[PDB]
Amino acid sequence: VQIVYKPVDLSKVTSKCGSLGNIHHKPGGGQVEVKSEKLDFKDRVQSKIGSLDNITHVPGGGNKKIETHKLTF
Amino acid sequence: VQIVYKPVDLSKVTSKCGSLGNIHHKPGGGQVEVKSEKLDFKDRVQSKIGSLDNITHVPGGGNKKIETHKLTF
Amino acid sequence: VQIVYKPVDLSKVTSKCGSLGNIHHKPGGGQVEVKSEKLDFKDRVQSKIGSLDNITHVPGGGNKKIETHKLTF
Amino acid sequence: VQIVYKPVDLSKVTSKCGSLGNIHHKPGGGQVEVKSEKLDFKDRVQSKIGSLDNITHVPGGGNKKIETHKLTF
Amino acid sequence: VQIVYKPVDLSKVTSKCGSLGNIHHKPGGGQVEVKSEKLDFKDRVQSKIGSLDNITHVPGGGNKKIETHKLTF
Amino acid sequence: VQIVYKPVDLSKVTSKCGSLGNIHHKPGGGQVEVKSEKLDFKDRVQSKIGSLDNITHVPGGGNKKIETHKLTF
Amino acid sequence: VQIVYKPVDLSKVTSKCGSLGNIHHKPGGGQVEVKSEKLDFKDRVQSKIGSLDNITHVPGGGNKKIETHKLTF
Amino acid sequence: VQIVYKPVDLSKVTSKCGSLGNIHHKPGGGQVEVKSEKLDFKDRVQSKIGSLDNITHVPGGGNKKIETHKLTF
Amino acid sequence: VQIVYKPVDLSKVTSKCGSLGNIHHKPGGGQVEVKSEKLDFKDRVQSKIGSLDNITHVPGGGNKKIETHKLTF
Amino acid sequence: VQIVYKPVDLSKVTSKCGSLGNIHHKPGGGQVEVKSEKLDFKDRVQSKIGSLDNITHVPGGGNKKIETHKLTF
Amino acid sequence: VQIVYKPVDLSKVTSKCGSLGNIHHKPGGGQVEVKSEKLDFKDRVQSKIGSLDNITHVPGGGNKKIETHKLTF
Amino acid sequence: VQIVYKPVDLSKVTSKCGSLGNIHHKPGGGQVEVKSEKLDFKDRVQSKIGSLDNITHVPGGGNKKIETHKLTF
Amino acid sequence: VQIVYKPVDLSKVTSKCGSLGNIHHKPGGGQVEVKSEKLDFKDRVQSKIGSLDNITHVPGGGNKKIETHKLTF
Amino acid sequence: VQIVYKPVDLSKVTSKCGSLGNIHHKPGGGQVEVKSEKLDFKDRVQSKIGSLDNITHVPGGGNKKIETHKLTF
Amino acid sequence: VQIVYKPVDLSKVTSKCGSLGNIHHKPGGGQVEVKSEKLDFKDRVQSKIGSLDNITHVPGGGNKKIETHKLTF
Amino acid sequence: VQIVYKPVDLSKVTSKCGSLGNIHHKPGGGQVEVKSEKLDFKDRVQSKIGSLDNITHVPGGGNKKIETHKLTF
Amino acid sequence: VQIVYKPVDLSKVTSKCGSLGNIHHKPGGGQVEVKSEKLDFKDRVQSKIGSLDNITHVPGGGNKKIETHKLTF
Amino acid sequence: VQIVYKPVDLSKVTSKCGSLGNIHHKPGGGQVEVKSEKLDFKDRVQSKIGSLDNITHVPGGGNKKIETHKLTF
Amino acid sequence: VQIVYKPVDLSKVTSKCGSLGNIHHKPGGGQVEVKSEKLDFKDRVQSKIGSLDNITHVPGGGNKKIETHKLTF
Amino acid sequence: VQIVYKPVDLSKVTSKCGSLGNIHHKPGGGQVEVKSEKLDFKDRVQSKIGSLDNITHVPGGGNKKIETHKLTF
Amino acid sequence: VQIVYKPVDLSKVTSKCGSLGNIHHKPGGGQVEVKSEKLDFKDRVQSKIGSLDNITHVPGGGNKKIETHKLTF
Amino acid sequence: VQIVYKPVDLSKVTSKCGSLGNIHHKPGGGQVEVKSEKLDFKDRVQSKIGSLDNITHVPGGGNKKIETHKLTF
Amino acid sequence: VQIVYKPVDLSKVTSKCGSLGNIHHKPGGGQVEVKSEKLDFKDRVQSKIGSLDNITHVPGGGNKKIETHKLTF
Ligand SMILES: FCCC1CCN(c2ccn3c(n2)nc2ccccc23)CC1
Ligand SMILES: FCCC1CCN(c2ccn3c(n2)nc2ccccc23)CC1
Ligand SMILES: FCCC1CCN(c2ccn3c(n2)nc2ccccc23)CC1
Ligand SMILES: FCCC1CCN(c2ccn3c(n2)nc2ccccc23)CC1
Ligand SMILES: FCCC1CCN(c2ccn3c(n2)nc2ccccc23)CC1
Ligand SMILES: FCCC1CCN(c2ccn3c(n2)nc2ccccc23)CC1
Ligand SMILES: FCCC1CCN(c2ccn3c(n2)nc2ccccc23)CC1
Ligand SMILES: FCCC1CCN(c2ccn3c(n2)nc2ccccc23)CC1
Ligand SMILES: FCCC1CCN(c2ccn3c(n2)nc2ccccc23)CC1
Ligand SMILES: FCCC1CCN(c2ccn3c(n2)nc2ccccc23)CC1
Ligand SMILES: FCCC1CCN(c2ccn3c(n2)nc2ccccc23)CC1
Ligand SMILES: FCCC1CCN(c2ccn3c(n2)nc2ccccc23)CC1
Ligand SMILES: FCCC1CCN(c2ccn3c(n2)nc2ccccc23)CC1
Ligand SMILES: FCCC1CCN(c2ccn3c(n2)nc2ccccc23)CC1
Ligand SMILES: FCCC1CCN(c2ccn3c(n2)nc2ccccc23)CC1
Ligand SMILES: FCCC1CCN(c2ccn3c(n2)nc2ccccc23)CC1
Repeated sequence: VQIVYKPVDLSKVTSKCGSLGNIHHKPGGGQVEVKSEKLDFKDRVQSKIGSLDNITHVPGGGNKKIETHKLTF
Repeated sequence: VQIVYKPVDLSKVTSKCGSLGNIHHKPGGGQVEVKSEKLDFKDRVQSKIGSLDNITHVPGGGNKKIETHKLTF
Repeated sequence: VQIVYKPVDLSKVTSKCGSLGNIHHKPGGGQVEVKSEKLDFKDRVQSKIGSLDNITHVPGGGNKKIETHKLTF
Repeated sequence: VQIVYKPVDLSKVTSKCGSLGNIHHKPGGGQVEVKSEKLDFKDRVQSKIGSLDNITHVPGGGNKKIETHKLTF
Repeated sequence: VQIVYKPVDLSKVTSKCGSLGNIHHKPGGGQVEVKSEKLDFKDRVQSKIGSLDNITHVPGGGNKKIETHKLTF
Repeated sequence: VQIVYKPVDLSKVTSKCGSLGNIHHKPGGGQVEVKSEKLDFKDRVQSKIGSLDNITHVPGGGNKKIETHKLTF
Repeated sequence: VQIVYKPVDLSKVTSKCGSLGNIHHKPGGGQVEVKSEKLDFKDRVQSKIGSLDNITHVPGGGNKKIETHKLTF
Repeated sequence: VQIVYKPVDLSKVTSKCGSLGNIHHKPGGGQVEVKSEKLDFKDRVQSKIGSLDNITHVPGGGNKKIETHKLTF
Repeated sequence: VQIVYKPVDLSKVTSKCGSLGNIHHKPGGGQVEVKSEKLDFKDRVQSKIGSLDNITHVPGGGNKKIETHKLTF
Repeated sequence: VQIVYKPVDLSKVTSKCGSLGNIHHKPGGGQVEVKSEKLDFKDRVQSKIGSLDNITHVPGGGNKKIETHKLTF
Repeated sequence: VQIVYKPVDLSKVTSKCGSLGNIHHKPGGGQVEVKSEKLDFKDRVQSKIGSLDNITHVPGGGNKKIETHKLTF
Repeated sequence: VQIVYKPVDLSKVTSKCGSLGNIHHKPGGGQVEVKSEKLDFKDRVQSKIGSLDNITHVPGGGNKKIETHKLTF
Repeated sequence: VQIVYKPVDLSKVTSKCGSLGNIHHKPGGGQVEVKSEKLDFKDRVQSKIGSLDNITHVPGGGNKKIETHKLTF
Repeated sequence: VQIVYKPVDLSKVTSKCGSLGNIHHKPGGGQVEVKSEKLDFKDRVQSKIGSLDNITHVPGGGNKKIETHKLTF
Repeated sequence: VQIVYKPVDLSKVTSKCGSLGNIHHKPGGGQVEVKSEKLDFKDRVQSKIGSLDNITHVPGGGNKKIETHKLTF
Repeated sequence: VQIVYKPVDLSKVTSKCGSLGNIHHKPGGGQVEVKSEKLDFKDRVQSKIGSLDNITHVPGGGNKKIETHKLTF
Repeated sequence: VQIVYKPVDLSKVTSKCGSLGNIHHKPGGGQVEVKSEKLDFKDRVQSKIGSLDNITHVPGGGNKKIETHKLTF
Repeated sequence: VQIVYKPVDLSKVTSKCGSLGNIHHKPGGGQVEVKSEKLDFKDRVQSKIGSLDNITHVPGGGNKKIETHKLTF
Repeated sequence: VQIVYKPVDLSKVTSKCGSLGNIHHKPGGGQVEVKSEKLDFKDRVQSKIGSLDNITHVPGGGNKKIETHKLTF
Repeated sequence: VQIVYKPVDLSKVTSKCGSLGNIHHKPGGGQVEVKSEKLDFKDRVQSKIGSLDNITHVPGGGNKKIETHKLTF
Repeated sequence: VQIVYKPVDLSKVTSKCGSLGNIHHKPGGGQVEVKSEKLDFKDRVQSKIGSLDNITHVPGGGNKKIETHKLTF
Repeated sequence: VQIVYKPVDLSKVTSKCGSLGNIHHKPGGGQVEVKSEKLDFKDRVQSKIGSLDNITHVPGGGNKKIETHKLTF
Repeated sequence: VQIVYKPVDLSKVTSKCGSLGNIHHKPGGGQVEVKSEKLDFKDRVQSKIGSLDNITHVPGGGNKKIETHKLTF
């Protein structure tokens, strides 16, 4: 039995910008209320219970390249 | 038995912009109310219970290239 | 038995823009109410129970290229 | 037995724009009410129970190219 | 037995625009009410129970090219 | 036995526009009420129970090209 | 046995427009009421129970080209 | 039995920007309230119960390249 | 039995920027309240109960390259 | 039995910036209150109960390269 | 049985910056209150109960390269 | 000259009801448009130009008694 | 000259009700548009230009008694 | 000359109710637009230009008694 | 000349209620827009230009008694 | 000349209630926009330009008695 | 000339209530925008330009008695 | 000439209540924006330009008695 | 000439309450922005330009009695 | 000429309360911004420009009695 | 000429309370920004420019009695 | 000419309280910024420019009695 | 000419309290910044420029009685 695995990749994820500019993020605070009694979490459970979050993500150049090579017998 | 795997990729995910400009995000805070009794989470469960979230994602250049190579016997 | 797998790809996902401009996002906060008793989640379940979320996604250049190569015996 | 797999692709998903312009998103907050008793989720179930969400997606250049190569024996 | 698979593709999904212009989205918040007792979800079920959502998708250049190559024995 | 599969495609899905213009979307919020008791969903069921949604999709250049190549033995 | 499959396609789905213009969408919110008791969904069933939705789809250039190549033995 | 695994990658995730500009993040503090009785967490569970968080992520140049090579016998 | 594992990688995750600029982060302090009785955490559980956190991450040049090589017998 | 493991990597995670600029972080102190009775932590549990934290991370040049080589018999 | 393990790495995590600039961090002191009764910690548990912490991390040049080589029999 | 004015009134405007009951008012929002150029109002003029009004007047007991006594010389 | 004015009134405007009941007012928001150029109001003029108003007046007991006594020489 | 003015009034505007009940007012927000150029108001003019108002007046006991005594020479 | 003015009033504006009950006022926020150029107000003019107001007036016992005694020579 | 002014008043504006009850006021925030150029106000003019106001007036016992005695020569 | 002014008043504005109850006021924050150029106010002018105000007036016992005695020669 | 002024008043503005109860006021912060150029105020002008105010006035016993005695020659 | 002024007043503004109760005021901080150029105030002008104020006025017993006696020659 | 001024007042502004109770005032800090150029104040002008103020006025017994006696020749 | 001025006052502004109770004032610090150029104040002008003030006024017994006696010739 | 001025006052501003109780004032420090250029103050002008002040005024017994006697010729 | 001035006052401003109790004042330090260039103060001007002050005024018995007697010729 013979196996060959030679994937070739040559990619350019380019990102050119002159100038983003004046970005404003002025949220008004709200109100959040959560009421529970019992929590039982197991086996890779990620939770977010009760949140008032503000994020201003302004990256000059945003590029994500994902490659998942796999091989099984 | 013989196997060959030589996928060739040559791609340019280009992104050109002169200038984004004046971006404004001025939300007014609302109200959220959640009421529960029991929670039972298992086996890769991700939850978001109660949220008032504001996000201003302004990346100059947004490009995501996903490649999933697989091979099984 | 002989197998050959040589897919060739050469693609340019171009994106040219002069200037986005003045983008405004001024939402008025509403009201959300959720009432439950019992939750039982399992086996790759993602939930969003109760949310008042505002997002302003303004990426200069948006391009996503997905390739899923597979091969099984 | 002999197998050959040489798909050739050469595509340009072009996107040219001079300037988007003045985009405004001014929603008025409404009201949402959800009432349940029991939830039982399993086996790749994604839910959204109770939401008042506003999104302003303004990407300069929007282009998604999907290719799903498969081969089975 | 002999098999050959050489599909050739050469396509240009062009998109040219001078300027989008002044786009306005000013919805008035309504009211939504959902009342249930029991939920039982399984095996690739995605639900949206109770929503008041506003989206302003204004991408300069919108082009999606889908190719699904398959081959089975 | 011999098999040949060489489909050739060369297509240009062009889209030219000078300027979209002033687009306005000013809906008045209505009222929605849904009342149920039991839900039992299985095997690739996607539902939308209770919604008051407004969308303003204004892409400069809208072009989708779908190709589904298949081959079975 | 011999098989040949060489379909040739060369098509231009052109779309030229000078300027769309002033498009207005001003709906008045109505009222919707749905009343049920039991729901049992299975095997690729997609439902929309209770909706008051407004959409303003104004793409400069709308062109969709679908090709379904098939071959079976 | 023979196995070969020589994947070649040569990719440039470029990110060019002239100047980001004046970015402002002025959120108004809201209110969050969470009430529970018992918590039972196990086996890779990460939770966030009660949060009012503001983040201003402005990286000049944002590029993440992920490669997951795997091989099993 | 013979095994070879020679993956070659040559990638440049470049990030060029002229000058970020004047970045301001002026949040207004809110209020957070969490009330529980018993906590039982085990087996790789990370929690964040009660937080009012502000972060201004402004790295000139942000680039993360992840490679996970694996091999099992 | 023979095994070879010679992965070659040659990557440059470059980060060039002219000058970050005037970065300001002026948060207003909020209020946090957490109330519990009993805590029982075990087996790699990291918690953060009650926090009002401000961080201004401004590194000139941010680049993290992670490589996880593994091999098992 | 023979085993070879010769991974070669040659990477330059460069970070160039002209001058960071005037960075200001002027937080306003808030208030934090935590109330508990009993704590029981064991087996690699790190906790942070009650904190009002301010950090200004401004390193000229931030670059972390992690390599985890492993080999087991 | 002699004048006498002694009007005697003794009236009971009774209103008895056991229970009104379940009264529902669920109008569907219409559309109104008024276009004018000049308005000139004087000397006890009350106007209502442009209205979409809903009123649910349910008074338990409705009784109005009007008496206009007058006398002139 | 002699004048006498002795009007006697003895009236009971009674209103008895056991219980009003469940009154519901669920209007759907419409749309109103008014366009004018010049307004000139004088001398006891009350106007209402542009209104979308909902009122639910449910007074237990509604009784108004008006008496206008006058006398002139 | 002689004048006498002795009006006698003895009235009971009674209002009895057992219990109003469950009153609900759930309007859906509409849209109002008013456009003018010049306004000139004088001499006891009260105006309401542009309004979306909701009122729920539920007074237990509503009774207004008006008496206007006048006398002139 | 002789004048006498002895109006006698003896009135009981009674208001009895057992219990109002559960009153709910859940309006959905609409949208209001007013556009003018010049305003000239004089001589007892009260205006309300642009309003989205919600009022829930629930007074236990509502009774207003107005008496306007006048006398002139 | 002789003048007499002896108006006698003896009135009881009673208001009895057992218990108001559970009153809820949950409005959803809308949006208001007013645009003017010049304002000229004089001589007892009270204005309200631009308002989104919510009031919950629940006085146990509401009774206003107005008496305007006047006399002129 | 002789003048007499002896108005007698004996009034009881009573207000009895057992218990108001659970009153809730949970408004959702909206958005207000006012734009003007010049303001010229004189001679007893009170204005309110731009307001988002919430008031919960719950006085146990509300009674206002106004008497305006006047006399002129 | 003779003048007499002996107005007699004997009034009891009573207010009895057993217990107000649980009153809650949880508004969600909105957003207000006012833009002007010149202000010219004179001669008893009180203004409120730009306000987001919340008031919870809960006085046990609210009673205001106003008497304005006047006399002129 | 003779003048007499002997107004007699005997009034009891009573206020009785058993116990107010649990009053809560939990507003969510909004956002206010005011922009002007010139201010010119004179002659008894009181202004409030820019305010985000919260007040919880809970006086046990609220009673204000105003008497304005006047006399002129 | 003779003048007499003997106004008699005998009033009891009583205020009785058993116990106020648990009063809570937990506002969330918002954001205020005021921008002006020139201020010119004269002749009894009191201003408040820029304020984020919280007051909890809880006086046991609130009673203000104002009397303004005047007399002029 | 003769003048007499003998106003008699005998008033008891009583205030009785059993016990105020547990009063809490926990505001969250906001943010205030004021920007001006020139200030010119004269002739009894009191100003407050820029303030974030919290006051908890809890006086057991609050009673203010104001009397302004005046007399002029 | 004769003048008499004998105003008699006999008033008891009583204030009785059993015990105030547990009063807490826990504000969270905010942020204040004021920017000016020139200040010119004259003729009884009191100003407060820039303040973050907390006051807890809890006087057992608060009573202020003001009397302003005046007399002029 | 004769003048008499014999105002008699006999007032008791009483203040009785059993015990104030546990009063706590725990403010969190904020931040204040004031920036000016020139100050010119004259003629009874008192200013407070830049202050972060905390005061806990708890006087057992607070009573201020002000009397301003005046007389002029
Ligand atoms: F289960 C706990 C972890 C989950 C929930 C929290 N995360 C996110 C991530 C992104 N978004 C988001 N939430 N809400 C969003 C609203 C609009 C746009 C993007 C949004 C991470 C995943
Ligand atoms: F089942 C939970 C996940 C589902 C439901 C939520 N998602 C979406 C995505 C898109 N849209 C949407 N909802 N509503 C829409 C209305 C108009 C236009 C687009 C819309 C993701 C899929
Ligand atoms: F089952 C849960 C996931 C489903 C339902 C939600 N999604 C969508 C997507 C698009 N639209 C939509 N809903 N409603 C629409 C109305 C008009 C136009 C487009 C619309 C995603 C699929
Ligand atoms: F369990 C006790 C040890 C834990 C908790 C404390 N640590 C940290 C570390 C980083 N961050 C953080 N906390 N909070 C953050 C908020 C924003 C951004 C970064 C933040 C170390 C890990
Ligand atoms: F000119 C400005 C003042 C006018 C117009 C507004 N008012 C009203 C009052 C009552 N109704 C009404 N409008 N429309 C109605 C429709 C049905 C039933 C009753 C209605 C007060 C008087
Ligand atoms: F000119 C400015 C003042 C006018 C107009 C506004 N007012 C009102 C009052 C009552 N109603 C009303 N408008 N519209 C209504 C619709 C149905 C029922 C009652 C209604 C007060 C008078
Ligand atoms: F000109 C500025 C002052 C005017 C207009 C505003 N006021 C009101 C008062 C009452 N209502 C009202 N408006 N609209 C209403 C709709 C339905 C029912 C009652 C209504 C006070 C008078
Ligand atoms: F001109 C500036 C002063 C005017 C306008 C503002 N005021 C009010 C008062 C009462 N209402 C009202 N507006 N709108 C209303 C809608 C429904 C019911 C009652 C209403 C006070 C008078
Ligand atoms: F001109 C500046 C002063 C005016 C306007 C502000 N005031 C008010 C007072 C009462 N209300 C009101 N506005 N709007 C209202 C809506 C519904 C019910 C009552 C309302 C005081 C008078
Ligand atoms: F011109 C500057 C002074 C004016 C305006 C501010 N004041 C008020 C007073 C009361 N209310 C109000 N505004 N808005 C309100 C809304 C609903 C109910 C009551 C309301 C005092 C008078
Ligand atoms: F011109 C500067 C002085 C004016 C404006 C500020 N004042 C007030 C007073 C009371 N209220 C108010 N504003 N807004 C309110 C909203 C609802 C209820 C009551 C309200 C005092 C008078
Ligand atoms: F011009 C500078 C002096 C003026 C403005 C500041 N003052 C006040 C006083 C009372 N209130 C208020 N403002 N805003 C309020 C909102 C709701 C209720 C009461 C309110 C004192 C008078
Ligand atoms: F011009 C500088 C002096 C003025 C302004 C400052 N003062 C006040 C006084 C009282 N309040 C207030 N401001 N704001 C308030 C908000 C709600 C309730 C009461 C309020 C004193 C007078
Ligand atoms: F011009 C400089 C002197 C002025 C301003 C400062 N003073 C005050 C006094 C009282 N308050 C206040 N400010 N702000 C307040 C907010 C709520 C309640 C009461 C308040 C004294 C007068
Ligand atoms: F101009 C310089 C002298 C002025 C300003 C400083 N003083 C004060 C006095 C009282 N208060 C105050 N400031 N701010 C306050 C906030 C809330 C309550 C009371 C307050 C004395 C007068
Ligand atoms: F101009 C320099 C002298 C002035 C300013 C300083 N003084 C004060 C006095 C009292 N207070 C105050 N400042 N700030 C306060 C805040 C809250 C309550 C009371 C306060 C004395 C007068």
